[PDB]
Amino acid sequence: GPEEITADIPNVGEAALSKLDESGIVYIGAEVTGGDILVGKVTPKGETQLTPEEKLLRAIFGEKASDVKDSSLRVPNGVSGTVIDVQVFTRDGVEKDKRA
Amino acid sequence: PFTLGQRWISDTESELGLGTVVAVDARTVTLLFPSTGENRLYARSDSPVTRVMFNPGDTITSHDGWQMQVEEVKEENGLLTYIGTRLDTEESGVALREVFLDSKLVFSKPQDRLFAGQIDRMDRFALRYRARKYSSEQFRMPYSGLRGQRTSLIPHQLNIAHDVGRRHAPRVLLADEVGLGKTIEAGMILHQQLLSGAAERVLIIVPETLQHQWLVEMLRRFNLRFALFDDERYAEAQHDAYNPFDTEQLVICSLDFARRSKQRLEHLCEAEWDLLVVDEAHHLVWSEDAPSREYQAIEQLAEHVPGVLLLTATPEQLGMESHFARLRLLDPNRFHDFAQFVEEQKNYRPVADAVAMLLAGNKLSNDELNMLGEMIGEQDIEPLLQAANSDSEDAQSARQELVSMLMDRHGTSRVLFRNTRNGVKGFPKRELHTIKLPLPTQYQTAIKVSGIMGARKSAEDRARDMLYPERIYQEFEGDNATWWNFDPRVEWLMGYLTSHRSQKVLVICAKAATALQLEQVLREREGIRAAVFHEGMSIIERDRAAAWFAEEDTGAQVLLCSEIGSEGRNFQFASHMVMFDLPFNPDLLEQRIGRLDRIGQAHDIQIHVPYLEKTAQSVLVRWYHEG
Amino acid sequence: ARVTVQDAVEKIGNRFDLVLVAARRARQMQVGGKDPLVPEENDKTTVIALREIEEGLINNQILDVRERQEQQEQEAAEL
Amino acid sequence: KPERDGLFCARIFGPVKDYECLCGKYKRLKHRGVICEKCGVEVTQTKVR
Amino acid sequence: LKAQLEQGRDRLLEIHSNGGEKAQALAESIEEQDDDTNLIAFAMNLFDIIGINQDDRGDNMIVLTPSDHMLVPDFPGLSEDGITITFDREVALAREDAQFITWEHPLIRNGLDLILSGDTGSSTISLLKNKALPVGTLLVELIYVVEAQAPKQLQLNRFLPPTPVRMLLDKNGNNLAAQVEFETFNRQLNAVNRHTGSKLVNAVQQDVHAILQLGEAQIEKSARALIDAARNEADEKLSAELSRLEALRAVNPNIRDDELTAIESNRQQVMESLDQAGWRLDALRLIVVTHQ
Amino acid sequence: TTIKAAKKMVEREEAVVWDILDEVIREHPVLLNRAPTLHRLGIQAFEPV
Ligand SMILES: [Zn+2]
Repeated sequence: GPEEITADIPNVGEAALSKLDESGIVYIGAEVTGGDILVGKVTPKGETQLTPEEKLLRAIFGEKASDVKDSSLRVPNGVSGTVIDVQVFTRDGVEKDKRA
Repeated sequence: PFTLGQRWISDTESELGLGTVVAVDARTVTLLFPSTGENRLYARSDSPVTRVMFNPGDTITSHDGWQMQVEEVKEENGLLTYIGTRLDTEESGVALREVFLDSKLVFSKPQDRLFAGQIDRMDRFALRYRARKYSSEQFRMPYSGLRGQRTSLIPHQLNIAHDVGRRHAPRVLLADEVGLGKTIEAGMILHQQLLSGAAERVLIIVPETLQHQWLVEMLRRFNLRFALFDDERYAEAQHDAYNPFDTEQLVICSLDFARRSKQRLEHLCEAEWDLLVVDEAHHLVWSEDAPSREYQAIEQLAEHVPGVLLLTATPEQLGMESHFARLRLLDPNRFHDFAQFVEEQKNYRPVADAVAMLLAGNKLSNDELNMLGEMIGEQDIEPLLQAANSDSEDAQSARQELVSMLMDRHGTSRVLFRNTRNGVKGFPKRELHTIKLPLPTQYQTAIKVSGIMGARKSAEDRARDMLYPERIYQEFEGDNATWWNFDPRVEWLMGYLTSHRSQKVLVICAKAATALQLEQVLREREGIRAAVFHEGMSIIERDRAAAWFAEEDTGAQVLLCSEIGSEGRNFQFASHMVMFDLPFNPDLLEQRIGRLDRIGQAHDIQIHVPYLEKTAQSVLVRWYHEG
Repeated sequence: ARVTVQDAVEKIGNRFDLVLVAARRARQMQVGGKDPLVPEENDKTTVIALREIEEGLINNQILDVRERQEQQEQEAAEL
Repeated sequence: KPERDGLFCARIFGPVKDYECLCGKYKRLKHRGVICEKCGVEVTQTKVR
Repeated sequence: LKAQLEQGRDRLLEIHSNGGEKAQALAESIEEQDDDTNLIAFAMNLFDIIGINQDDRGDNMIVLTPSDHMLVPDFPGLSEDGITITFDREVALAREDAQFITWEHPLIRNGLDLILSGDTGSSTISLLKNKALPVGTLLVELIYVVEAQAPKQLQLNRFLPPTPVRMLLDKNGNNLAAQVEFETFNRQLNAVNRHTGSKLVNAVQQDVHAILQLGEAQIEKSARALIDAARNEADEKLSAELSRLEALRAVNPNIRDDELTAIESNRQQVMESLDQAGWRLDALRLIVVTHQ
Repeated sequence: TTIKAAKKMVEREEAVVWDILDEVIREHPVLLNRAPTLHRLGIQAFEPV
């Protein structure tokens, strides 16, 4: 299926997600150092089928349908600086996210 | 060395038995296990199998059930064939090709494993020895079963767990006050029973709005897994067996569900449970002349299962008499009317007066002493009484054993349990501060217009509007109007926060949008890492935020609660509490303060509450703190 | 021998056999658990071996004799 | 997935992950060497490719 | 209203439900108990043998995940996403996201069952380094298990759980188990390669069947003492409970006959069943002394 | 106590790391090289500071 760009990345501590807005792209002016997150991306993978008990559980705890890898963009180590400009290109037929 | 027809054993899969070499190749060998009849194919290299042979003089069993006494064994073409004397008829010289042995071989004693050529690594022997040693040791502790539950060490809970968990078919009345942990006690009792093996099947009855809570609590505290029975699941399990209610071990169901069909109530009644757990028993109303519809079904259930636990409280501050209404379910013989019970309570009351006077350290009237002398049926009272009454050297132990004797004669000591805030120590102290701030003009400009619209509306609703001004300023000026740019409260909060960078602060506000906007202001104006916590979230995101707030020195500093549903984790290190704005009725205010007022605080809570002058807050702070 | 390793060369004879002998001695100190002879002075095992060779205490035959003695005596004291 | 009887077949050369067959029936130590029958790949390390 | 309420107290109930000084002593006892380090050094080794990767995070949090070399296909509690566990009580109270591992958690119990019930580690052959000792001597380790059989609702666990006896034989059946500790003895042993050990045992094949029945002479008497001692404790404590319960029964209408009848029946049944204890041999290790 | 503690203590660069590092490199020569290495004097063994 299709990739997604989002802020809800599985298996990340809340610390690294202060510096992303709703759409999952860094602020303008935030200064980064090697190792942080720039864009939050998740890649769907295989959907194995299940039993009713975990359906009840995963509907109470309520988090997911398609347990999914993450492959976000990150600053290669040894680099630092101050983001100054973000650009977003979209096809003609994809719903435009808020920030574009 | 593999050759057709031999007998081999799988090294790891010993649960199959003997196997026979059916066919061979250069790299693959095929075995058949006749005992199950299963085909397996093993690669020649790495030899994951072992050869089996019986030494002369031992005994072998053929597939027809008659043993043998092996005397010699021959080898030809690589194939080994036994000769022996029978043992049923003792004929000699009978030979067996090994393909006529049993189908089930056993190696129940390890020396056969060693002699057949089975060698494991050294470490596994060490693990086996240490494992059995520790098991043997740890079974026996006197207080086993009370170390795996995720709760701090609170004595007035461990005492009840110890008392009721070491009974046989107990039946009690857990009627602890709110904020004391009745449900924690019920969980403790279930855990203690289930670990010793004393019971296996448990019913739990809770109304629809609460069911999910119980699930999560159990799964996250006492390591118990449940199944939920609704109309659906019971419907498709009606096919699955005669009684669907027999498939599982622990069952969650609501009383209203059982009342849907009487056949269903019989199905519940006929499944032979051990423990029954009943919730909000105070709701179950009974009259001697008016036995209610809900009462009868539970009365029917309580007759086929031994152990019952009742969860209840005594609301509207009415005396203990109302408990009688349900106590008949426990022991229907000893209870036979309410008038005698109330009479005995009236009789107890002067004795309670006397014991209160004695423990206060003040002298007892000699006329009252011949009521304690009546209440206990003995005649060695006076030597104890004179010593305990005049403050002798050992008057303390005298008084203690005397009141113990009276305890042994209490009407409901062993069948009913109560905890009150008054008599148990540990609670911290609540210290108050107050700050008043001047009112900016824009609020007056908005209120002068807003005072008109809410005409045909409740003074309750009119106050509920004006109480917190921001949500009306938004309505006149459009939503997301920049209200956070001239308030005194936001400025005060930032000033307080930025000079105390080593304090964890819990800020509670009115509703969700206000919480989010405060978080944004703080983050983009002063860089204070704050974590939001509101009632629209999932159950995982709440855990993520609460985990962040708990990091000691690198994580968040402010937790913004929005009218918390008091799901109530243990926040043991938070001590300051900032009340952004005030609500109407005091019960949920006690809820708010009790989000941090729990047993186990290192320091005493300190509450701050800044308010704008000449508005609802001005009236309410006065009314609460002084009235 | 912190700077120059000139003396030990004359004291044994090759730039090469010196390497093997010194490596073996420093091994004995590294793991075998023996104790040094010349005072430490806060120095690594390698330079300690070089100083011992320079002063004239750890030759090759001396190593052989010493290990033979320790082996025989511990074996005899085993019983 | 590797095509059968092709230049990467798992039947001929070896497994693709340690101690697992292709179809996914047997797993990880109990079936050591057990040539699974329905997909036909030996259960050993992948440092055999 | 506050005065009227505070006059309406029944303080006997409160002084009863608090427990007293004994409850405080009990809580403190568990508090000292919760600082055990045996459990950590045991659980870590067990998880390293069954084959569960333990990645350490740092703030007293360790993550478990099943590995490629696991001893069993599928396990009760784990999943390929891994879980987080902590042995401390306070950390586990603040983080309701993480497990809490004590002697009563399902991981410990299930791992214990998997190791014990099966046949892993039962047959081991080894080698010993002692040149101070004559060549060809024999030392054999015996792992005797004392057992009783009864349904669980009799809770035999608290009197005679499966109890081990470690026995160390020579060629003439003299004990050495009572003298040398397990760890110091075993730290000096070592292993042998598979194939040479495969035959080395055969050369002494009869000797093992010579050894066992020597120790069978004494193990039975050992067994007797345990059951004898066990019965005494079964006799003692329960009777005191008996002694106590009817002592209350004749005084208050809150004691039912069913409880006392059940405890008497259970006492008789447990005495009869524990009078039927047995013993088996579970594991054995061969020790062959060489001069290498 | 463990390896991960050492990883984090080294990365955060606490002064005890500088003391230990000054301890380790003492008496431990390194090899310096410059390419092209035409003749045997092309790589030599120095002692750090
Ligand atoms: Zn397969």
